[PDB]
Amino acid sequence: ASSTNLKDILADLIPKEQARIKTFRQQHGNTVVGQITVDMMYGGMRGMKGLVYETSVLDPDEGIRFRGYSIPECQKMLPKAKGGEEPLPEGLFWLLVTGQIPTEEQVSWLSKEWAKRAALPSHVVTMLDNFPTNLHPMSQLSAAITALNSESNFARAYAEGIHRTKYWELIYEDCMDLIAKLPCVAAKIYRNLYREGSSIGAIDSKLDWSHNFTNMLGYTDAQFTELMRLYLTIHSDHEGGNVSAHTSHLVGSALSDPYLSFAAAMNGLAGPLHGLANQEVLVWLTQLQKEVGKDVSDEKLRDYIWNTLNSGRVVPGYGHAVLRKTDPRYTCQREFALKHLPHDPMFKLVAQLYKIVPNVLLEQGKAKNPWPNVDAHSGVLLQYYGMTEMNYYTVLFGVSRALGVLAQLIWSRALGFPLERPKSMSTDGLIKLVDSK
Amino acid sequence: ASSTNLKDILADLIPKEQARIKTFRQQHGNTVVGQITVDMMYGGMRGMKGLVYETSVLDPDEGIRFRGYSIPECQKMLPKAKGGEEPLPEGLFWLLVTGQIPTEEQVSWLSKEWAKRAALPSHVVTMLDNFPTNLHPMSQLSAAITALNSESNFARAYAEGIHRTKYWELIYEDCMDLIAKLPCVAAKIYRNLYREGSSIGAIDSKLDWSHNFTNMLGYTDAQFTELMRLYLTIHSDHEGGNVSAHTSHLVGSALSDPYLSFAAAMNGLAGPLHGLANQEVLVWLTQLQKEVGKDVSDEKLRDYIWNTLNSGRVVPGYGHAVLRKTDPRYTCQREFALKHLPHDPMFKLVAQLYKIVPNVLLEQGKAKNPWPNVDAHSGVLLQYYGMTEMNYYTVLFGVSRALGVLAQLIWSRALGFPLERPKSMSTDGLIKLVDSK
Ligand SMILES: [Cl-]
Ligand SMILES: [Cl-]
Repeated sequence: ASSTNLKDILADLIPKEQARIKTFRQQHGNTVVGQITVDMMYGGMRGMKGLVYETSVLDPDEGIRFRGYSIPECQKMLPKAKGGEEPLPEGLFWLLVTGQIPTEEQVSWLSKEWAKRAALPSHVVTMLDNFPTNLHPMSQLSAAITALNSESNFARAYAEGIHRTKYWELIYEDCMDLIAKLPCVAAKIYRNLYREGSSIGAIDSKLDWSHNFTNMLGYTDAQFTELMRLYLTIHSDHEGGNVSAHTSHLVGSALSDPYLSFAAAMNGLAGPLHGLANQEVLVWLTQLQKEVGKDVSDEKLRDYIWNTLNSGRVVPGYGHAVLRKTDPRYTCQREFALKHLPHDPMFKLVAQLYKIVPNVLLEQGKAKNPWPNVDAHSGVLLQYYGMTEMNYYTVLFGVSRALGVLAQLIWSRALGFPLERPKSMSTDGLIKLVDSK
Repeated sequence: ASSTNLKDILADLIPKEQARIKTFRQQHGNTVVGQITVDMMYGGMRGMKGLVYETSVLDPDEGIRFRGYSIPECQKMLPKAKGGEEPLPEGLFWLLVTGQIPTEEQVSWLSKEWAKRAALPSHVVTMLDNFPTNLHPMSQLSAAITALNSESNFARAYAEGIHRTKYWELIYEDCMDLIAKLPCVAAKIYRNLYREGSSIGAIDSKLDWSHNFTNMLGYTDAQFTELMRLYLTIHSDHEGGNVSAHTSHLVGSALSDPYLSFAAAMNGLAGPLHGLANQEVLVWLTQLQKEVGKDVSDEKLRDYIWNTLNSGRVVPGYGHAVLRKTDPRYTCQREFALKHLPHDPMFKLVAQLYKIVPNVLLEQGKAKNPWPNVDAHSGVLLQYYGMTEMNYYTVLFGVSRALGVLAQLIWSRALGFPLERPKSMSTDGLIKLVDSK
């Protein structure tokens, strides 16, 4: 079929993957991987191996891996814009879908595809323009994505009857269309809330996805576009157990189309326990710089931190239960800042905390692995380029996370994963059960 | 505090329930209730005891129970409208929230409360009126519910900081407000799609929820209002493992407010594997009546069915894996039809299938428990009163299911249930794992 066509490459991979899972399940489907306890059921399935998600896996020693590749390896190998040095999100998506590193010519193809499919129907433009400024940007995003399901071709084809084995084909189309549209929707929200409802302008079919997005947002700094490339790539996926991904997976399994699956996933991302870490850190940093001042000594910063731990408070963005070192997504952003904004005062604070915090967390003993995550670094970077509207920052996370959750959604359907339908129990039934047990 | 105030009654129950779970978990939290196998992970958690959901439990011998009470018992004991004989959904909600059967005076209070809170902001009315007729009614519903989260008082209070132990209080308020609003939203959708965008009119504060809903829909038959009461009560809840309920539970656990949780749940309900059983049956019945005609003999119907099973097809609405008898939600609707529309031709067919199908399924041996479910009866009833717009039927299911999923959501938050966050694995990691295992 095609070297550069993603869909031809996918069609060739899928049957070989079906056959490999079938023979694995034939010898080991009955193999016990864990026990369920009462505490796990009350505890939000904490520590329960419950689903198969193919695109990304956490390595406790190396950080999140994308189809086997660590972040450093991705930065190295994935194609960059011309004149750029940050990896294009297009190439990340290719890798997640195929397991393979795309050539420059495959990535260039994918940029064009996304530009060609980027169109919004008039009812969605009209809806966005009529929303009030007190409707949160993530609610605006989800509702507009729900309203685009009028454009789903899977929804249409399923109603006309199609064979199970062919679902993935139209799923693939709808996912490609949704990704293409996302930056248009997100930029209309940004401009309507924060730039007096000015026009997002036109798509340029020779640019990459991120560049079209930053144009439509109204930004002109070439290095902001480089930041956006990096940012969208590194927030793209993080296993399937997080609420945004699991929500897409669960709604997807009912054969709701990608529009509906993704909007549902954005409603979970909007939750304060999933979507707000970047903002929480930036607010704390802001408070901190006010308290201690602009050229604080290492000693005086260390005191502040100790005073804070010995007050039952925590340092946001620091500490993990599993990963044994600094998140490499934190390190990526560090290096960017060292090249492009090393003299910024809020970055200097973020760098100074990186020097000092980890050791203070050890003196306290408590926190197991006292290293920072991706959210400890992202706000100060956005802020520097003038993207200061913190309520909006979860929208960017969402546009990124689409790449991961939709790449998986194609494979959930290719492999014929069934409806997700665990069994619930009430407190009374558990009590009855452990007494008969 | 109050006899008739639901919130005072709830406040008194919650600490006693907290203490009972804490002491149960203290002696049995480590008690193993199941094993996880490879097949369960590929199989959408099939047969995995994974969450605690308090409001409803399936009895394999008696059907779904609401806080311990079977459906027959509910019909008996729950208050009816004056002059009516079908249970008010208000009393069902009371039972789900409290575990207790409300008095007539408590139900009357709850009717008034819901009328008092029923208001839509102008941006939502404007949004609904501008949607095109090709946007599916469930997409319209979800997007309008997402857009109402501007009215969430939990969202507001959480941002201002509130104590964990007090979440349930504002959750309760938002749930009460959402239930109050649901019929307004749903009736605007109905009228805009199917009655030329005519007005839904005003709420009457002396009527019950269902009566206000059927008024706003444009219906005037007193027996349609009785049907609506029954329908909304019996579709209200069915454990937590179904996609709509589990989706609300999962999004909820991130501390997304009820608006966002419920809209996400409607995106899962809209999936063809969850939300379309009523319609599938009615379409099949329609085809059947055309094939065999209006006064078909028992013999000729039996032949048709056999010809259909011996052709690798199935009879929709019949057969269960667990419940060992006819769904009592099917039986409820049967009796209604016997009193109010026993001479309707499509009901006669539905009754004739009930006489004949179960035995033909046994001759085939195959289907384990050859009895009908709630979805085998609901369409012909809607159809009879002139509610013929099949795309809309999932909206009614949604308005009903709110009662169940929101009653639980209050208790998820009262009891401090954490984030839901199972662990995912890729095919490669499972392979690696069973080889080290
Ligand atoms: Cl995440
Ligand atoms: Cl259900």
